[PDB]
Amino acid sequence: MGSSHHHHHHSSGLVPRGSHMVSLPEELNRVRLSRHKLERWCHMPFFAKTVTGCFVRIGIGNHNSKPVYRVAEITGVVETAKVYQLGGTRTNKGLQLRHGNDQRVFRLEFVSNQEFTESEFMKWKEAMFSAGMQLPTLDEINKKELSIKEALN
Repeated sequence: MGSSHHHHHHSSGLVPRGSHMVSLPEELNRVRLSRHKLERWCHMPFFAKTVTGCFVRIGIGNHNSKPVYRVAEITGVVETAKVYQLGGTRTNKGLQLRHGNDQRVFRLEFVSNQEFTESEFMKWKEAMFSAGMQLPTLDEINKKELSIKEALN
């Protein structure tokens, strides 16, 4: 039909249909994960795969003067040597978020629950651009948003 079996022969290639690239924070908002979602998936099984590729709204700089939030791509879940206090879950893990090429671990607690903006998107865009990394395609976004609904439901 559409998603029927696993079509995985992608070492490199040209994706059809969602062949264009995400240039809207809105599409990044459907694949956007908030800490609330992470919180509820915190106790769940291997969600790390599902969240990998999806984007989270992390705030870096949000503490001093202006609420600075940026788009960060989730690159897996790593463990921390110290469990933190979050909406009541207790977890010693984090995701490896990435802004362009900024691969860094952030705790669920630093994550936003608000929506993305053009300012945030463009800032991530400049990070990816400055990294030489390409923006994701709408196919990926589709696969992520679909994976999201399968994770929650």
